[PDB]
Amino acid sequence: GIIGAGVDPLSYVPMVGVTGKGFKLINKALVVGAESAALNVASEGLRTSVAGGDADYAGAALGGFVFGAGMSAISDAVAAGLKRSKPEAEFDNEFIGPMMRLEARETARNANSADLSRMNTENMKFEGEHNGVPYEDLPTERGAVVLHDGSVLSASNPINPKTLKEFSEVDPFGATASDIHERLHGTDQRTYNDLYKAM
Amino acid sequence: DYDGLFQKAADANGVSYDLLRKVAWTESRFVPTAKSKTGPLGMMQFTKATAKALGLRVTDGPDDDRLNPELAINAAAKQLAGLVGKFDGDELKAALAYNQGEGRLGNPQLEAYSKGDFASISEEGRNYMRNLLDVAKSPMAGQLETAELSNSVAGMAFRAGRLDNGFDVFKDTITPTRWNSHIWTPEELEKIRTEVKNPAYINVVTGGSPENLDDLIKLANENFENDSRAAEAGLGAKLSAGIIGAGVDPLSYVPMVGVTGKGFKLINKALVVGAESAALNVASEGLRTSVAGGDADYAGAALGGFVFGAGMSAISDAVAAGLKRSKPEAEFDNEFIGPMMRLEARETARNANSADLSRMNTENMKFEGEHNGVPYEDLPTERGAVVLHDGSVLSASNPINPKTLKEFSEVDPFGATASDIHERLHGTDQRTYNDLYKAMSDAMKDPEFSTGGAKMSREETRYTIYRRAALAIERPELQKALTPSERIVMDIIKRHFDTKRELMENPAIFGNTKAVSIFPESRHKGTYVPHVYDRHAKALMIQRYGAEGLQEGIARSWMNSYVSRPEVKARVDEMLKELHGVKEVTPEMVEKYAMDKAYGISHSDQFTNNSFLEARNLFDSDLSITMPDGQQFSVNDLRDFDMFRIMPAYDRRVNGDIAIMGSTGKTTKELKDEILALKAKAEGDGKKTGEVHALMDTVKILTGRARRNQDTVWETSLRAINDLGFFAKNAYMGAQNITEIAGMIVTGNVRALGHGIPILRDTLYKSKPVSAKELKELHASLFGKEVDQLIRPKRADIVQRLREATDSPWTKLLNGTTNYLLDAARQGMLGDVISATLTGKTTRWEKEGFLRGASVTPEQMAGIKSLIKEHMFTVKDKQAFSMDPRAMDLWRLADKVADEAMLRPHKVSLQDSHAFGALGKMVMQFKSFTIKSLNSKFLRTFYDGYKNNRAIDAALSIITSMGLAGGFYAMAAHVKAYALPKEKRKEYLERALDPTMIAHAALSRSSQLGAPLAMVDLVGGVLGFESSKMARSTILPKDTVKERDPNKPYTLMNAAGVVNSPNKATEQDFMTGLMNSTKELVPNDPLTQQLVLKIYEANGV
Amino acid sequence: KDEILALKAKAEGDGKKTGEVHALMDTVKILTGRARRNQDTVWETSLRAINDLGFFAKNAYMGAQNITEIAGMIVTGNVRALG
Repeated sequence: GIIGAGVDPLSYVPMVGVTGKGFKLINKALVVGAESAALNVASEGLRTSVAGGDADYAGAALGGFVFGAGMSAISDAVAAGLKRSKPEAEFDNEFIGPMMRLEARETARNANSADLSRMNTENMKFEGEHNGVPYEDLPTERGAVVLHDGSVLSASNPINPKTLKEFSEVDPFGATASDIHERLHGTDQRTYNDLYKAM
Repeated sequence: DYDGLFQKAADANGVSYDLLRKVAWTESRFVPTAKSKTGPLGMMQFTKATAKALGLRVTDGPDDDRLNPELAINAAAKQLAGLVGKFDGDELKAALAYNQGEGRLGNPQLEAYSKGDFASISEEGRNYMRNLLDVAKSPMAGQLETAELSNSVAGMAFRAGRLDNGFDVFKDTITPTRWNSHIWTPEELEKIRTEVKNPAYINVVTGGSPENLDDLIKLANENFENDSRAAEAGLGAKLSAGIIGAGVDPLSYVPMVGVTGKGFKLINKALVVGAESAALNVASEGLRTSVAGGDADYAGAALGGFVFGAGMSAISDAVAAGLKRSKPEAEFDNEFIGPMMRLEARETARNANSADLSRMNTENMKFEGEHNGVPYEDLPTERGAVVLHDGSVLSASNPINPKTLKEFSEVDPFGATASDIHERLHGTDQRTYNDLYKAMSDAMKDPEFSTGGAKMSREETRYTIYRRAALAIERPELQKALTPSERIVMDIIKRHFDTKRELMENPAIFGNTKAVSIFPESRHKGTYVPHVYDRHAKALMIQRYGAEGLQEGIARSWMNSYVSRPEVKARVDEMLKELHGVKEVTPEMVEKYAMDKAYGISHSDQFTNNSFLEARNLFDSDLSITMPDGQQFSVNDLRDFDMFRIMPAYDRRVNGDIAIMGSTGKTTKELKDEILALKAKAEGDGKKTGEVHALMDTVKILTGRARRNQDTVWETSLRAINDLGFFAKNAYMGAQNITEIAGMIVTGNVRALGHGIPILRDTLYKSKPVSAKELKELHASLFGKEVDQLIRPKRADIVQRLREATDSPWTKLLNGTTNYLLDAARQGMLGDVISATLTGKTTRWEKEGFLRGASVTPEQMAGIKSLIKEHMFTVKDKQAFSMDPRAMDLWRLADKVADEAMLRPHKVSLQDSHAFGALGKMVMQFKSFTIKSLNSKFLRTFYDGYKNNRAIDAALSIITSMGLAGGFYAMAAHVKAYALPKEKRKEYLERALDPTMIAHAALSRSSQLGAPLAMVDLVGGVLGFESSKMARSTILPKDTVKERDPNKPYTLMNAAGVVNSPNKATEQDFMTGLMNSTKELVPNDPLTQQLVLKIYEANGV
Repeated sequence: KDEILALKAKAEGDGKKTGEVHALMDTVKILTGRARRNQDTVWETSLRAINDLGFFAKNAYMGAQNITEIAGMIVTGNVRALG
């Protein structure tokens, strides 16, 4: 319960010691059907090939969750800081949406089911469509897109294809040669990743 | 159409299987295409849900009009699995949400349901929801609702139970837990290998206990500490003294998880008579063995033999009283008290160094005997048995007692010489096979393969160890990254092949000094691992771009290495200059050479007298070239591995060629010509020319054609133990106890699986006379097992990959029994497909919605290929029958049907018990017995407590192995009987269907997969060469055939050590051979024994 | 070079299917690695990457959404504050 609990944390200890470590957010509640096992031999957990892949992620999350809940609390605080002038304008404001739909996704990742962060469903999947994926705009918080699942992508994200279009929009026998290029660009990316880890 | 698709779509991403069938029936009434009043045109009837649903899951969709036969079923199955997930384990609400829409009008109803079945729900809603009052299992399902008109108790029960009609043996019995069913992440293996002392305890989960592996390590270490502190003392002490005599049952005992061995030596106090502490010689001692673990493998076996034997005794006393309620007495002997007591006394004599009180005595006489040397005598007592000259008595239904061995071989379905070379080689190669088997049994048990949830298992878990041990040998960089407890198998393989190489380059390390380098290409310096290309991998490559495709692929794949290395570029040109051409070698020369030497693998199936060393084409086959369709194509994919049909099928050819070389010279040309030119010269009328045919036989045996003989392991072990009793009086008792436990386990399995399983109880194991029309079914059942062994792809990573390339009844858990049942039901389905199509017709299969991997045209073909080759039906068995590009479609049809219908419903039922086939019902009832046992009180309470899906695997694997063993022998027995004179001479039929022979037939038969190495390769002493002495002696005066005869017959390892080794055996050699070859039928982990026990006793006797 | 050009300077100015030869000259440039300073963005690749990842791997699907969502939230917080 990082949000649902949920704290601020705006007045918290400097939090020096923590790194990771034992942070898996199985929010009690927000878990619905808890199929313990697996859907395939894929799934599993973060399907990664570096050691530390389950701790880099964890670190990011503690740092993402704390920061997101804090942005939510501080936007609630500045809301009241503006209520003293006028009682209400619209004030939405804020990231409660993205942070809650991220906490639910994390719980579904750690608890192996119950994707309760899925908007649903209809329609239709027009207009799209930057690359293959068709999206749909939800009349709600600015942006955003909804997928075919549809796992919703908050606006101001690097993925949501509406924003990607908007940015690419107005702003400042033996064979072959191409097979060689793809083999090489697929192995050299891997060795770049292995070099980045060691660096 | 049809439920085969549902079986495969509902085992993915969900789900209660019967839900999909019910939804399909209700929404479509089984019509492939569709149209509706409200708009939806499909089986699951979705038009609004076309784009979103197809996109949202594993497979995406294209248009409206193209609602696919599979892509739609899987998409709807995923939607329903989400609806089951998105709410709760309450499938009825999921069904209501699908039918009435999620979120439209419907959404109030879905919420309304959450308050009781109600009336907020409507005409189609509540009625359709009620239609699915079968499986399962919502509270509202009991809450929806709400003789015939009688009170009287009966009445109340009748009107309340309300039959459910659904059961998944996988949600109510074995539930896949988190830790089990987790393939291990490639990094987590590194943590398990370093921070776990023994990986066997990663399975046991009493908790708990996530997350995560950083907790499972802390648990599987603390449990291993808690084990070796106390489990050992308690179990050993309690059973060590007085296991029978004490004596317990143990029928009501703790699941017995912790115990392994350890401190179990059964010195029964009492039954020890004269206790001479020391020794009779420098032999005796204790088990005279040459493997470490030899004193613990035995111990394990014994705890597992003693517990199981005492348990069979107690359960036969219990079923005795269970039959006393009908009649007070018939004879009821019944039971194994005899064998188990005479085994306990032998164990006590072994551990206490004297007092063989398990010795019958004595007289007489030692007639009749006598299968091999040993004379026995029949005791009028319990059925059988023999008594020896000691006489240590051998219980009937043992693999040793020579009366039974005869009964089974009876009616049922200066420098010298060449022969000395053969015996030296067969005596050292058996030793290196044993040393390889030890390391393989030690490696196939590392965490990757076993601790975690099952992955490749188990015929593949040895194939993917031999693949690594071969690919590390041939290219040595890949080596460097191999697990240590596994590098010791690569070391032994490399040393064995290197010794054969070092001995073939100069096979003059023997009597003669001629005979030069049998080997194909000396100077090509590497451990040559035999390149033996496969039949089925070549079939898959000749199915697409058939002839010139592969003929160019295996050429350019070698041409890659020819330019990718600076030293093979030299060692190819050094060969090419010598054959044809002056120093400068044109790149056309190497191209023609590679093309013509790949053609040998392209067209003629030479690789699956002359030999197969010859395929040692000088190029290195590691790099893959790209085919015009995209798939990268190497040659190691054409190659083979698994050291099972490779190592012992290469060693015999090499040992034949080496021995014929050490005689005088080359095998083909020289030997053949000379032996024939004595035939065609002297002569048809010659009375002593059959004696020349005698020497031609020496040649065949030595060379290794061997006339498919090596009749049995056990007829060798009989004389082995008879002679072992002379010198080593302690290993004598050890080898009797191990074989006695071996025989007792199988004779228990025959009784239990005969009472419990229906097809076996009233017909197959039934005495006589004949099943009237089941002859037409027994013929097809046996022809199925013939055709499978004739066609199946003789590999391991080509069968499961081909099976899953299309994507107990579930191979994710208890994979051991599922493998046997798959490779069993497939022969039944295949023989049914052949017999039906044959002459006469029954096309259940031709019209199938299980039409995957078989289109209309391939299915129709599988029909004409079957019709052209057999008639009402052991017919062909032809070389062209196997080298048929369309024949692999038959194998694939059969296996896919056997894994779609016969072996992947989560419940046994009445599907085919008034239908095909003879073996189909046998395997269906075996799966039924598996589920029935897996629901017992003992076994269910053991799983819930400890999980450990590997222990019940190793329990239900032996049961099904010995069961199919008995079945395939009983089925052939009736056919042979019906071929015995039809004048009823079924007394003969009786002489061969009885638990004293079935227990033996279920030993020297019935693979028994997957085992590192083989049963035969580990024991065998090929003896004579009697007719060889006949020829030598009788042609002494005669001409020159003599001049040939003194050549062949008499009257770790470096190449120098093979010659020095003795040419017969060592007592430790046969001891380790017997102690190893029995681990595949008498296990080590002593808890799977007592699991098998409670499985048997729950079933009956 | 020679060969691609000698198709250009031989066939030819008026040739309607010679822009298709200019098409292959582009293949050459891309393969060789001049690449026309393109690789527009990391993210337009990761979009389809995650879209297809959602099909097979339903756990890494959620992982890759969470990491990118935190990435976007941090920067959209930085814009507001530093504005």
